[PDB]
Amino acid sequence: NNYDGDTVTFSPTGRLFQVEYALEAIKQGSVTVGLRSNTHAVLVALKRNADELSSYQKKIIKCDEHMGLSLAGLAPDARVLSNYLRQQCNYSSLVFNRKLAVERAGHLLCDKAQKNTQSYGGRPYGVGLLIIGYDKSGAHLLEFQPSGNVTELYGTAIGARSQGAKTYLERTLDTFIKIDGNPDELIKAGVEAISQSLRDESLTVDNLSIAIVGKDTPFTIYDGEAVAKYI
Amino acid sequence: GYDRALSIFSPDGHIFQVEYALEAVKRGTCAVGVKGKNCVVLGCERRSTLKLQDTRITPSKVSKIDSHVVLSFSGLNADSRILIEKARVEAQSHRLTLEDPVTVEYLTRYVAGVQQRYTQSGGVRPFGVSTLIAGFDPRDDEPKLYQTEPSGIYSSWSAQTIGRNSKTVREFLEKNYDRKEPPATVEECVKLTVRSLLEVVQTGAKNIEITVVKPDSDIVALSSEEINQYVTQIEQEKQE
Amino acid sequence: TTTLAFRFQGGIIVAVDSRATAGNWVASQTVKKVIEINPFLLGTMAGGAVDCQFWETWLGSQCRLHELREKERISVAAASKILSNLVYQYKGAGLSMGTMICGYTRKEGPTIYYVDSDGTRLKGDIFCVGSGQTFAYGVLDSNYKWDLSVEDALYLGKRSILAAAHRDAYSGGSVNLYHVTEDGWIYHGNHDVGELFWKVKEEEGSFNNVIG
Amino acid sequence: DRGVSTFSPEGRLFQVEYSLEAIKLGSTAIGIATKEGVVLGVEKRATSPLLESDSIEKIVEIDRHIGCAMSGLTADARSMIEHARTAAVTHNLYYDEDINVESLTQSVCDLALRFGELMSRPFGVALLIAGHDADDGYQLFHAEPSGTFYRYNAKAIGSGSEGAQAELLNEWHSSLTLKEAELLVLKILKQVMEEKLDENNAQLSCITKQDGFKIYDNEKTAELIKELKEKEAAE
Amino acid sequence: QFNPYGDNGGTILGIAGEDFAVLAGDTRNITDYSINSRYEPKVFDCGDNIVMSANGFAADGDALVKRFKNSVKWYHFDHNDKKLSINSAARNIQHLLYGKRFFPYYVHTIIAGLDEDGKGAVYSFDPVGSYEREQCRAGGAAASLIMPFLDNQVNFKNQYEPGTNGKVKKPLKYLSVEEVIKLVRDSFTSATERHIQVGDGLEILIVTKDGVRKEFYELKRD
Amino acid sequence: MDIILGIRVQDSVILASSKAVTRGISVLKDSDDKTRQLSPHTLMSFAGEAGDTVQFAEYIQANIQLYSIREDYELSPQAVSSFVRQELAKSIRSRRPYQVNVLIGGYDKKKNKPELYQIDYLGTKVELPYGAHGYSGFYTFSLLDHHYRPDMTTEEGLDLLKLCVQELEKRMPMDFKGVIVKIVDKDGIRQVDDF
Amino acid sequence: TQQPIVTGTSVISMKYDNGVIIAADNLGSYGSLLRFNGVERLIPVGDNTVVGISGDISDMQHIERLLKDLVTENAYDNPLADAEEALEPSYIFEYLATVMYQRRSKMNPLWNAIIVAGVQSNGDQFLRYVNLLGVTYSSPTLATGFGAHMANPLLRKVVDRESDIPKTTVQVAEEAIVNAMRVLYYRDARSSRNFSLAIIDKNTGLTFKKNLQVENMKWDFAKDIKGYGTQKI
Amino acid sequence: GSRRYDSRTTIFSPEGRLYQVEYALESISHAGTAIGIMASDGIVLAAERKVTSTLLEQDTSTEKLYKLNDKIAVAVAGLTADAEILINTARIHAQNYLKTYNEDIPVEILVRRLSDIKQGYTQHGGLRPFGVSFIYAGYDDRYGYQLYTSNPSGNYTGWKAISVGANTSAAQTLLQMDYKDDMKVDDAIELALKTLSKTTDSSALTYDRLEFATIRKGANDGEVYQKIFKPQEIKDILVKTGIT
Ligand SMILES: *[B]([O])([O])[C]([C][C]([C])[C])[N]C(=O)[C]([C]C1=[C][C]=[C][C]=[C]1)[N]C(=O)C1=[C]N=[C][C]=N1
Ligand SMILES: [Mg+2]
Ligand SMILES: [Mg+2]
Ligand SMILES: [Mg+2]
Repeated sequence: NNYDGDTVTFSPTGRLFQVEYALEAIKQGSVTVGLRSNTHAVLVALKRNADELSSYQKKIIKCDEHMGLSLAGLAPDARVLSNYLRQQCNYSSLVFNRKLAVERAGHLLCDKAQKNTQSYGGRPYGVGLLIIGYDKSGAHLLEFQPSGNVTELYGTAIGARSQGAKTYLERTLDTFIKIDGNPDELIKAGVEAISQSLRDESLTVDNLSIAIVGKDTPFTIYDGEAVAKYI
Repeated sequence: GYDRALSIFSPDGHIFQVEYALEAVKRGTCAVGVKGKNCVVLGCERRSTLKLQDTRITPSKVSKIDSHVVLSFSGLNADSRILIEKARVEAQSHRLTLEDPVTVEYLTRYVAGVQQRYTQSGGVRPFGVSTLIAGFDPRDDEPKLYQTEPSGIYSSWSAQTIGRNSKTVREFLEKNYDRKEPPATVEECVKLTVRSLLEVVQTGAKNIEITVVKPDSDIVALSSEEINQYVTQIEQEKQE
Repeated sequence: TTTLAFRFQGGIIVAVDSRATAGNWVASQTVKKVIEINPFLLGTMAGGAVDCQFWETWLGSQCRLHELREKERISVAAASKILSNLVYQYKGAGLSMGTMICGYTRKEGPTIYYVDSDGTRLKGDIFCVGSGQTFAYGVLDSNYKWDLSVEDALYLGKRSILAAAHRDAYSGGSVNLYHVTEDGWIYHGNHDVGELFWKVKEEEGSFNNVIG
Repeated sequence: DRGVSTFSPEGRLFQVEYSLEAIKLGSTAIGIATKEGVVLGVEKRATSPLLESDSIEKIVEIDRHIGCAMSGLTADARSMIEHARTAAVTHNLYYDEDINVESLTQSVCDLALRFGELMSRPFGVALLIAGHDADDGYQLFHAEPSGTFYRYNAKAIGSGSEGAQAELLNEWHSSLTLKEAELLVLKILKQVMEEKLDENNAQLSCITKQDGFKIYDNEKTAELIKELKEKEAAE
Repeated sequence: QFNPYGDNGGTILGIAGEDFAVLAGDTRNITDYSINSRYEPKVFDCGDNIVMSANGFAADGDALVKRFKNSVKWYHFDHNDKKLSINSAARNIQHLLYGKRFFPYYVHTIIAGLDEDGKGAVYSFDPVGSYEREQCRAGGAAASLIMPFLDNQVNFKNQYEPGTNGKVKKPLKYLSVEEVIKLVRDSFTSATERHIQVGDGLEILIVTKDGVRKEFYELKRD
Repeated sequence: MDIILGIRVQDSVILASSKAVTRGISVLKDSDDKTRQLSPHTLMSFAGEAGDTVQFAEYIQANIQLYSIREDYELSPQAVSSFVRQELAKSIRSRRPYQVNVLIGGYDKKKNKPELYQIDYLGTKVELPYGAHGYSGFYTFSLLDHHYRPDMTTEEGLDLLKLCVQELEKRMPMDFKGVIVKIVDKDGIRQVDDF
Repeated sequence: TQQPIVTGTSVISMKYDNGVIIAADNLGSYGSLLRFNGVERLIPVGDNTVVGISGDISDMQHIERLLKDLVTENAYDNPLADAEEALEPSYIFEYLATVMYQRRSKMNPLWNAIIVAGVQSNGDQFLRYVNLLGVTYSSPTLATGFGAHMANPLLRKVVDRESDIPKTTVQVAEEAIVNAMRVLYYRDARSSRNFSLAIIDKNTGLTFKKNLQVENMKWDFAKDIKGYGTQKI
Repeated sequence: GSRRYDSRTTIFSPEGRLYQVEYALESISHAGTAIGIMASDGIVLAAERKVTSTLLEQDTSTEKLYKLNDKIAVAVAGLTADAEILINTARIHAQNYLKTYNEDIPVEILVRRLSDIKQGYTQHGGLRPFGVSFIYAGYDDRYGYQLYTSNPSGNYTGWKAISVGANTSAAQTLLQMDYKDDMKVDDAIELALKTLSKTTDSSALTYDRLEFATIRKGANDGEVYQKIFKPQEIKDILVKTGIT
């Protein structure tokens, strides 16, 4: 109200409204789902088009051979943050000959987003990210919020109508975690999860975007007729 | 440093500081530009509220940017000096590096770029100035006349006016200027420029300045008596 | 290195050798010492290989940006001065360049500028640059006229490089010929000195000193 | 007052949303992508008959394989074009090749959100970036001041955009020829323009693999306008 | 006074075939009159069907290769996983080298692969970034021993056809991958005999449309 | 470059400057004009290190031309010479100094007097009746000491200048390929095409 | 640019079937003066890596602090700091190798020759060298300074190539290392009798041996040597 | 943050006026009147000190008339402290020009420089403008005797006779009435004092409420002399002209 003019101002109940408004931009964004087993981690993203002549906005970005994310909200902010991750993954490789841990990648994103919430002049990031990866401690899935809060999960979903996919994963928890050494079945579960967040529209060939990383699987993105198999 | 964003968008998609800079131009004394077949003429209004002035030393309204290009303006006088100085420096810089004087279009593009930069730079307000830039490209006999404005847009004009009551003199020029046959001589071009100012000026005494620019760096400013002869001839034909 | 360029009736002739050395070691016999800056501008290369290469292809980027911005072909004067002003900033740092910027425009006609890593920029009708420049000058100055045919001018340039290729130990390999008109440059082939020498000797009756 | 980079309660940047309103006031620009090339057309919209219309430059060359049309506060576009041209040339210098149209567009869009309290406000101009490369062929992009860019088969921006976009919705198909696209841009421009369309107040351009980016002469466009009138009177 | 440069010896060799390319290099690493390693790989697969080697001062060599590999990675990120062509890689390397014009990478760089028409390609660089596409190039310590042999046996220089006596040249017939590898092995065997910094092992990387293959051969260890 | 001379007579200043441009081994050009017009009644000749000479001259030229446009007025030769001296005096303590020596010949329209200034790369200014830079003065000053009279005509000045150039052509080792002569007077600057 | 003041001499090392051995004497020389007799030049990092450093001792102590700080930093926000995400020999080396090359590139080198010996997560032997110039190389045997000239020849007789590594036991390898240290004591004028030895085995872990001495030395034959040629008494 | 408290000194009004410049001009309109009159053989500068006291040390006091160099002087109207900042800058500029070209600075060039500085404070920096208006009285060998004025906007103009500060409307009318082109310094002295005497808000015009100066070629042969009048000399000229 009077305490939402900038990020440097707490409200009387201890709230940061600019951060909460940035959080709101994620809810307006298109749905994306993340889930993992012990061997593989999968991202599924519903891409959004402007109209029928337009292309479908890309939702998934590769950060390294073993790590990448899907976005929901302001896409340019995701580009800034994914670029930062690319650099941090790259610094770890060049200097330490070491693949960056997915947990440490989350810690770095948290700290970058935080600085924008405490300083005058700047603004919070207006995007939510789902980071998947496979490192020395197996498969991982993270959820990044622009408040700074990063959370390691078995599965999750962010964006519009994401509550439907999140409930499905909460039921299927015991099933999909056990899908080891079977990428296609893990993607199926992800495609079935994101389907719980659909209304009116359905998953078409240029609508769906899938990514996967695992034990002997580099981070690869599937678009177009490559995902027709899963429709 | 002072970084405050002064020029910003409003809900209806307007940058008020740029638009308020145009209002400063509207206040400024009238300036007119007319190009003939082999010449360009720049007319300028001098408000007669200020007498006891020393016309020898008072800053003239038309300024030479180089030996072949001139710049007149309407709006804030102090602001115009900054644009003129930058333009003169860029004119010499262009000769130094390209080994050729600026084209009138290039010089206009530069001045317009400066004006634009001041509409999305922090800590600065836009220039309260619109300019008329006229001249002849090196080794070219085609007349050139361009206009700029605070927003940074620019364009070429067969004839144009800016400043106070510019709506009236633009009305005059739109009906009196023929594109198929422009003022063939210097006389015809100056006469049309004086006529257009006489719609607005008041008295045709020391209130009208005329500057004629011809090809190959031939620039001259008309005196009071020379202009007064045009004023005399125009009204004597009008009494009919 | 031997490079030359000269103005004449039919435009400009540019001729260069092909050798590159590191001390007495012949590093390459197939070096392209002429840069195709655009369809109308040529640059010659002498001195430091990389300095010439890097900054002359850079020059082409600056010329392209000029004609994008000004909607007009860049002049030979302006193009040469961009390069000379650039190297002048680096003066003292140790750049090593001897270049001719050759082109034709409407306003200038055929024009040649000698540009130099010491900052020297000279307009002229004839220039020879490199370790074998003196040898090329001998043939050029005694046979040059304004009224030469494109065919005869091309041969004189070819012959002047050959003269230097023979005597100068740091010149040789082959001869690259270019002919610059008002519709652009026209390449006139790579001519191996190992075959050209014996051909010229026989046909011209020259080099009677050498036994063949 | 309030921050320049402030979020609204709906989760939108105020300044970005206000700059979009400025673009709606701008003159119409239309782009149509085909397998034979991409066509770019604009409304010149001279404020007075004394203004020499050929000096209105709302279609611009970025490189030989990339063109660009603009709509909105066109003065803001000059630094965007300069950056685009420099990016295109610089990439050729570093990699000895043409730059991808998408990569060029992405480079331009990186400037968009570099505003705060960097420049003091977003750009008040939208761009249609049309081009060709070997990998993705003929492409048309819509670059906004939000930093977002969408690829399009056809797109209209400016004052007559939603009316023109609805028309492009019906008319576009994947087998359009270049000649058909040229007439289609002229047809839709004539529909949404206030003044009557002719060769002086409207401009065409195209980008083909063979000839590259070309702005059309007023004589060439005049014939296409005459060809349009006859084919509309034909039924 | 501190000398930031050193000489790690070694020798490399690139040969471009009709539809293939090879980049070979010995595996010996030295300082002065001591052997550091008998097997220290010098030729690297940099991705996109490009092989590279920066021979001379190994620290600058490793730094350059590391930075080019990095450049390939970021080329994929910035340009939608587009394949970096060999000519584009070469120009990119020129800028990497010239970036340190006034404190040079003290190395002799060679890359090999296939051009966009599928033909064999070898590019050669000096320490400060001047480059040129070539059919044949040896680099490093024993380059002076090997290049003349390659002028003769790859480009058939100074060779003519019997009976004509200097009139007709030997025709420039193309060489197979088996024929090139023979010339590479004989080049390094000969270089090992007369150059003290060459020996221990020979590692050859062969580039075709099918990918990058490796071959290793023993060299004399004295 | 090599030889630059200057002589101030009754009603004009005459500057003579060699045409040769020699780069080490070869004479690359024999028609080089080692001078720049700073203003309609002020001419500057120059000689020094390659590149620096022209870069400096054109930089000075640009600055004076800028002044001329701003004030719609021509600076006096004295004023221009003082500006030039300051630039060189600033330059000598720079990271990389301009290695340029100059002669500034001008006609002061206010005082109706020709003026010749000699300035070296250190910023050492002197007003003279006749001047030179480099080894030229060693041969020419003796002749000028003898023959110069201050009421000389322009034609007498040119004859005395020919006697200087002849002595240089006789006794100097370097072939400077003759000189380009320019006269600065009340009517402006003109070049003597036959010398 | 500097000059080394207090210096440490040879560091010698080799691979064997199940791991690596590394050794270095306990001397800190001050030119020809054998100034400091209790200097440890083998510095362990975790239970899987030992960094052996020669050259300038002030720069060694600086490097020692960087490695100490590296362990601290790795533990931060790392629940697997003593397990899957523990520091590897390859991580520690590449870090040092980066620093060494950066410092030489600023013309202000750490005046050292470093050998990182250890065993990786998968049981692989790690042994690699780096020095003040940023030059890096790996080999079945590695040695710095005088060790390069005298130790390597002896150690290469045990492991001449890669295929000799599985055939070499820890007893044979240690014996060779200890013999090499004796030879260096005979012949290096800036060496000491006292040294430290470290064994990093993939089964038995890190064994760090301090206060070792060169023993079984041959000197008796000196009594028979008289004069420099012709002298008999 | 800090934005909350920013006055924004360099913005346009909806009408296209610079708020702070307009308000600075309002400030100057309450300052003591200063008058400049240019004649064929010299320039006069007259100025009224603001409601003084009997205990003010007048002979060592200077609030209106300042010397920039030997050829140029200024009359001040507005904040004296602001004026002294600009005066010291102007004095330095004149010396910089002298050192560079070895010639005294032309009047207009000095005036343009100060006016450009004032302009800067209206367009960038977020600082308040200088609440000062100058009358420049100077001489050079190009244009001879010159009168200029500059104001907080940074706009300057040339004059034959001009007033700044209080009652300029009334003062300018009186000058416009009695001024003639062939006028001389002694006549201009009389006109300046008569104008102040009529426009003054005080009951009577006296020597202790005035600062006075003349720039004359009335110096021995072709050269210019500045004369800052002393209290006794102002008292004499007041009697001579017949005001007291
Ligand atoms: B030419 O001889 O000047 C030649 C021209 C260059 C463009 C290839 N330069 C060189 O051969 C130079 C050495 C040199 C010899 C004689 C005069 C000046 C310079 N060689 C190199 O620059 C070079 C580059 N890469 C490898 C080996 N040598
Ligand atoms: Mg030779
Ligand atoms: Mg040996
Ligand atoms: Mg001197």
